Amino acid sequence: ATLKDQLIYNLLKEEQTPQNKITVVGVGAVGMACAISILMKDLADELALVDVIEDKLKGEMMDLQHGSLFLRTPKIVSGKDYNVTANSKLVIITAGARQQEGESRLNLVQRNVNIFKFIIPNVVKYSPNCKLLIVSNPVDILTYVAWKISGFPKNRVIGSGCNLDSARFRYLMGERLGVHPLSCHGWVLGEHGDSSVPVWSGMNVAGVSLKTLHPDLGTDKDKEQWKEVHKQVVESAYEVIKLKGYTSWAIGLSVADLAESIMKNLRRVHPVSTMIKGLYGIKDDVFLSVPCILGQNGISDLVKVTLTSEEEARLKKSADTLWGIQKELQF
Amino acid sequence: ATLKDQLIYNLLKEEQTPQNKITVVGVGAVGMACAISILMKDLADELALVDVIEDKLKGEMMDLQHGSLFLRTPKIVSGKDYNVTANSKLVIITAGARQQEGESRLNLVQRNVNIFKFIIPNVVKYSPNCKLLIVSNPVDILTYVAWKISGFPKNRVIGSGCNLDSARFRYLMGERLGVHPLSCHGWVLGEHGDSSVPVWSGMNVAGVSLKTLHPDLGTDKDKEQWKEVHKQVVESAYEVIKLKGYTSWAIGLSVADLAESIMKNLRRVHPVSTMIKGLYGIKDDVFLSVPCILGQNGISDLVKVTLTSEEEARLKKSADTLWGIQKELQF
Amino acid sequence: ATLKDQLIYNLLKEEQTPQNKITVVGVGAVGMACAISILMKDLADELALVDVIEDKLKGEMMDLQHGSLFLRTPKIVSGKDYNVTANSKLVIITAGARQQEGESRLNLVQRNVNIFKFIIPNVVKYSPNCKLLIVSNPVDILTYVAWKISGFPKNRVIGSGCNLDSARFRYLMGERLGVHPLSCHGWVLGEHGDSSVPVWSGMNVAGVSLKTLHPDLGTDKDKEQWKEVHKQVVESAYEVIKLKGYTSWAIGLSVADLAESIMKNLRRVHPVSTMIKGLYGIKDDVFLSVPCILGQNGISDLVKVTLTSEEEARLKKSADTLWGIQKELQF
Amino acid sequence: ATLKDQLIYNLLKEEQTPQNKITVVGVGAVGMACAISILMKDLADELALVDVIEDKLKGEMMDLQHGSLFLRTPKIVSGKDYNVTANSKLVIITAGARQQEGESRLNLVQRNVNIFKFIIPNVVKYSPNCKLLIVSNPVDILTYVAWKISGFPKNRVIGSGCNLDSARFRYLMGERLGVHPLSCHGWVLGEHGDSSVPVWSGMNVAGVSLKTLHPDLGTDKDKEQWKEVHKQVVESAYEVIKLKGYTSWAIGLSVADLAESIMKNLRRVHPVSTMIKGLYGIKDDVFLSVPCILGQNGISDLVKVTLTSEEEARLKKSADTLWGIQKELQF
Ligand SMILES: NC(=O)C1=CN([C@@H]2O[C@H](COP(=O)(O)OP(=O)(O)OC[C@H]3O[C@@H](n4cnc5c(N)ncnc54)[C@H](O)[C@@H]3O)[C@@H](O)[C@H]2O)C=CC1
Ligand SMILES: NC(=O)C1=CN([C@@H]2O[C@H](COP(=O)(O)OP(=O)(O)OC[C@H]3O[C@@H](n4cnc5c(N)ncnc54)[C@H](O)[C@@H]3O)[C@@H](O)[C@H]2O)C=CC1
Ligand SMILES: NC(=O)C1=CN([C@@H]2O[C@H](COP(=O)(O)OP(=O)(O)OC[C@H]3O[C@@H](n4cnc5c(N)ncnc54)[C@H](O)[C@@H]3O)[C@@H](O)[C@H]2O)C=CC1
Ligand SMILES: NC(=O)C1=CN([C@@H]2O[C@H](COP(=O)(O)OP(=O)(O)OC[C@H]3O[C@@H](n4cnc5c(N)ncnc54)[C@H](O)[C@@H]3O)[C@@H](O)[C@H]2O)C=CC1
Ligand SMILES: O=C1C[C@H](c2ccccc2)CC(=O)[C@@H]1Sc1ccccc1[N+](=O)[O-]
Ligand SMILES: O=C1C[C@H](c2ccccc2)CC(=O)[C@@H]1Sc1ccccc1[N+](=O)[O-]
Ligand SMILES: O=C1C[C@H](c2ccccc2)CC(=O)[C@H]1Sc1ccccc1[N+](=O)[O-]
Repeated sequence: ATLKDQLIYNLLKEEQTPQNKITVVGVGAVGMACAISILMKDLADELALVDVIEDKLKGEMMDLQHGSLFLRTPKIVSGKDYNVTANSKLVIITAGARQQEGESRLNLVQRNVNIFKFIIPNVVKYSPNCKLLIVSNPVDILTYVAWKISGFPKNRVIGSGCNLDSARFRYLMGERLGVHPLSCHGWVLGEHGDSSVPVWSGMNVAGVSLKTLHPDLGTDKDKEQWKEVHKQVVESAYEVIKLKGYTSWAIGLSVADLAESIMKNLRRVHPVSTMIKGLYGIKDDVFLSVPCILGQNGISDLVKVTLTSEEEARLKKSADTLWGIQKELQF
Repeated sequence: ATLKDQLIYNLLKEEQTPQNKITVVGVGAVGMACAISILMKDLADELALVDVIEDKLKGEMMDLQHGSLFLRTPKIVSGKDYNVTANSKLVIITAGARQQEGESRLNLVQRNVNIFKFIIPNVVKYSPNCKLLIVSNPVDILTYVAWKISGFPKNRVIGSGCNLDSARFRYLMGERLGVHPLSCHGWVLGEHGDSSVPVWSGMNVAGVSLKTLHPDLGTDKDKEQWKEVHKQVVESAYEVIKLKGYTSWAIGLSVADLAESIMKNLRRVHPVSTMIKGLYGIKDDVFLSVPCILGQNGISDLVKVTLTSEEEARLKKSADTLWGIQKELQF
Repeated sequence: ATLKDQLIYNLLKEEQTPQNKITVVGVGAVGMACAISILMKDLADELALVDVIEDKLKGEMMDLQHGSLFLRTPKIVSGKDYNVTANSKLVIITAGARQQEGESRLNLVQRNVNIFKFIIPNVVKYSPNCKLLIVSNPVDILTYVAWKISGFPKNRVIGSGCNLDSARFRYLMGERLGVHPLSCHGWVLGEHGDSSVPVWSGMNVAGVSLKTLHPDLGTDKDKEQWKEVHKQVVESAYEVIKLKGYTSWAIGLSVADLAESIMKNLRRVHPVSTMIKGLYGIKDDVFLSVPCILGQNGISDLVKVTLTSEEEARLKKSADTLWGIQKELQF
Repeated sequence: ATLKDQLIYNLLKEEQTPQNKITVVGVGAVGMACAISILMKDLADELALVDVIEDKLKGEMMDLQHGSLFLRTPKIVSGKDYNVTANSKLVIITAGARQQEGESRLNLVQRNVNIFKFIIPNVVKYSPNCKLLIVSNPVDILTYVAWKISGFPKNRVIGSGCNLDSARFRYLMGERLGVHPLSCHGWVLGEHGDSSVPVWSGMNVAGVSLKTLHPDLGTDKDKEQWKEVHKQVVESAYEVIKLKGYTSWAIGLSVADLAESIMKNLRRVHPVSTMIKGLYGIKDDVFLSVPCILGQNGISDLVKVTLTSEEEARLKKSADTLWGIQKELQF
């Protein structure tokens, strides 16, 4: 007798299990930039949002839902409880705590571990077979933490790692050459952020190695100072923090790009953080960025990049420092 | 020579104008949501941002730029100076002061009018032939204002109006019926916000009028209280503001939708605010939302919705109220 | 070591059951138009092609594969053997002969029924839980045939039906009003092709019913002869056959649109052909087009369009003719 | 007052010109593949079709028009007369004779040059400012011809060239390495034909040079015979032609990729047919493919690829062969 029943005849009310569901944990600026970019790329048939701040969480959910007319993602849900995350193919973690003035790395990392001790087991409960994509900083250590806590095989725990660093690098490279960043190739690997390593040998347009054309490239004897492109990648990040307080759009776009490869099983190669034990003479359980093949199983393969001695030593130093912190952590 | 000259043999120097340039004025949450949505829909070959807060502006510009690898908009610029906006096809105004503790509505309006007194002349100067899309509140008044100051013909001055209202209506309608909002048709017209008017006669799925099936629809005696759907539209806005402090994603997406029709000359029909003088017995210079055809020269046509007497009287009261404020405004 | 093994370290080998797979059966002009449209809308992670002409099938597969760089569908396969179709979510049948000179109605149908007796079991064997979307003509009858042979519930057997008829109608309607077809709403229902029914009561822009503004809409004495729009839909089809020999692009696009709603569980409403027994005084097992909600489980719901006496009689007359052929078929 | 006048109020008439008009000359298999690819990528606000066969032309136009509901290109036009092509930003030429099974593209010169003597002046007459994108075979030679006839500066005369050959190369390379072609980098330059040159020295994944890992790469001594990958690229057209009579989908996608860079001023790098005078000691006005930066002024820059001695010798052989043909041509 109702209006819905006058208007619509139902053939059946079966099942309803999402096929391409994504969860974002943490609805700060980063989380929401991930959400919007993922929504506008039509990657998911369901999106779930989780946070501990319940008002903010509900408000962000509602705001996205109100744009449903202009999207092709028919179900957006949110909640403090992880039942809303059930059956996710991909779970993206941006949650964590902010470092404070004077706080040690060890103490900041330990705080995030304690946070992950609540997040990860509940993610796993409701999506045992998902891929985990860790964005929270320090991303290389927290990828390790998520791997450790989740018990997932290595291929399904991915750190955003040097994906943002490389995108920034390619942007700057584009600007200098007057070429779209898509056609400017170059890889920043190792530890995300301050200690990242630009691999000068790979820097190229149309297969033409910039290093080969200009052997001083990357060295201090370069009159054109191409090393500065990498230094401006790092300066860029501090500047964006200083100017707007946080970074959101670029990270969100980059994470959506990782999600596309994973959700559509593309097997594209991205610079992301993976268990690096057994490479570059690293013998500890540490995660660092190398180019990885990303698809439906997460990281199925990785590329073995030939590094100069200086590049190797820089990754190996990063690995030593990360393990130094990691081995003092309490799970 | 330089590495660049070793790599690249140039045929042509003399650069052209961007051909599909958009400017967003005001990089608050609304402006930046508009921006990301426009970038991800590939509507512009250049995007300009303007604000008066210089640090924020630069920071937002850089953050977007850093995502360039994942976009197809080759030039993103910003500045306080409107020379960065030159030759825009479309300028979206989201700049606004927010109402302060104890401030009256009239005084709030007047402060936004003062902001437009500076913005509009600057926009006109550098893009004399653009379309103006006004989002800033109160949107119906501020669209009138923008029209009056710019001296543009009414086809090139468009207020976001009831676009968001209608999008929200259709999301709720879709949730009630279990149908994607794209296939749920309903129009909210008139004054944006609290005083907006749901046109129950046009509410339909698949051309099957809900009012024809359920004559009580939209009345107090409606046994199923479908009038609450519009109540919830208005409640939603207050709740989102209560929960997260502002709205961004939905308005950003709805503005990109308008921008698409305009930039791609689609001639789709949208509920936006336009000069209504001479319709529904309204005789004052006021802007209210009706379904308009949007394209290359802005609003080329409007659809003449058959309204009930009650419906007309509601638009007329909105018009009287808006005109009443407008004649006390200092230009 | 192979170059591959020197370049790439493998973490695990594969290989998940297909997750978002579509099959197209019949790689003639319609089949291949569907394929390219599906490929360009990023709806599948694997596309399989089947035909009985083996070289042609291989050539079409390779031509698509050669475009792989510009696509986001990582696996394209084909073969005469239906093992290439395993674990498809959606199987689109565009296989068949065409209406011959001299040959009646019942004989052409029977030649396609014979084709279907081989195709359908093979499809069902390798994708027992797929949705079937039938395009082959006469489409309403062959959808029935697919349903009977497959043994699938009715929600999982969909005929393209009046999806194309309705697109053409809205294209013509938009040409008349100077408005994009997306904003020009109108439903062509019933039997696909010559005997389809334009539902004048639903024809509207922005929920303004044209029948209400112009009560002569669709009648003989209409001074503007709007019945010609529908007559032109039918004439258009005959004209394209006369001019070009076949139709491909419009049907290709229409099908991709249906696939989009199904693959993404959108629950949009489309005019497609479904088992209509129990409606409009119809008491035989026939498929006719009504507006259906399309999603991951095919047709979950249909909209109950109010039809005038004449409209209703035209549907019943189609149903009789359709059943009169169907009772005579040999399975 | 007609129904239209009752429904729609006009603010202003006067027709505007399109902003992003594209023309396709020849509505054969290639032309129409180009069309559908361009339409589905939203590159144009007007598409114009031209051919000498008037019935096929109109039929193909109509078929495209009938899919308008599913597109975002509001106007599609066709005609024998080049007045339909006026104001084109980009004009794509796909008209003329194609290869029979086993036939060389170089056997098409007399036929297709004589066709170009009528087509090109007509195109230039109505769109004197357009970019020309030549697809008709033999493409490198006809790009030279189009340049000589048109009197355009060479930046605005672009041959589709080896974009497709490189796309096929990267697909094949992708299959061998288990990586998406987008992440497999490798260039095939020179003639779009038998004399094309694979640039082994530039092939890489994630900037890791395959030649450094595998010094015999591409040589006769190669144990994995990677030269066979190039051989397959050379033979591709013949193989597909033998199987399905012609090739269409891959070139359609290739052409749309090129059109995107041009129309959206991306400045991406693509191997396209252009004048290579001044590189590798070539003095002749020969057109063949090298990587070019493509944008709104067409080819703005050439990338100077560093070729090995053997690579460069092969490219010069290609240039000699093509120039022997080009230089005998009479205008
Ligand atoms: N990998 C990379 O390249 C980049 C990483 N980041 C990192 O991303 C993280 C997030 O960035 P922002 O959004 O700007 O910080 P934020 O502090 O604004 O957002 C964090 C959110 O996580 C939530 N949260 C905290 N504990 C939670 C819990 N136990 N369960 C669920 N949610 C919880 C907070 O309530 C908050 O909403 C930071 O760690 C940041 O450093 C940022 C940029 C780039
Ligand atoms: N039409 C609609 O449906 C909706 C309209 N709105 C309106 O959008 C406007 C903006 O929203 P928010 O981003 O949340 O406000 P906001 O206060 O966070 O941001 C406004 C920005 O405008 C800038 N601005 C102020 N004066 C300026 C000037 N003279 N030149 C350039 N920039 C200037 C501010 O500096 C600030 O960055 C408000 O008026 C709001 O009411 C919001 C939601 C929906
Ligand atoms: N529902 C609609 O609105 C429309 C339906 N159609 C129909 O689509 C069908 C096909 O159209 P065209 O591509 O133009 O026909 P076509 O004759 O060019 O191609 C048909 C293909 O089916 C193949 N085929 C035949 N037997 C087969 C089998 N046992 N297994 C697999 N494949 C087999 C043929 O080899 C051929 O490649 C026709 O029935 C046509 O009437 C066409 C336009 C619109
Ligand atoms: N550059 C590349 O990678 C590729 C180039 N091709 C070439 O594309 C060309 C066309 O191939 P198809 O479309 O398969 O051939 P098609 O035979 O299917 O169609 C060619 C069209 O050209 C038209 N035409 C002939 N003379 C004309 C004139 N004077 N003005 C306007 N139109 C005219 C014909 O009427 C016909 O419709 C051939 O030269 C072919 O070799 C084909 C594949 C790839
Ligand atoms: O932008 C960011 C904001 C924030 C930050 C931390 C430390 C210093 C500065 C900024 C968190 C991040 O990890 C990035 S990303 C980053 C951070 C430092 C250096 C380089 C990068 N990067 O991605 O290129
Ligand atoms: O959501 C909004 C945030 C903000 C607001 C103002 C007043 C009250 C509540 C909220 C500004 C706006 O104009 C909208 S949009 C809006 C606002 C009020 C009522 C209805 C709508 N709407 O679009 O449906
Ligand atoms: O375009 C078509 C080509 C072909 C055809 C059959 C019968 C007569 C004419 C043409 C097959 C089809 O099913 C249509 S679709 C069609 C066919 C006839 C009338 C109306 C339509 N239609 O979809 O609007």
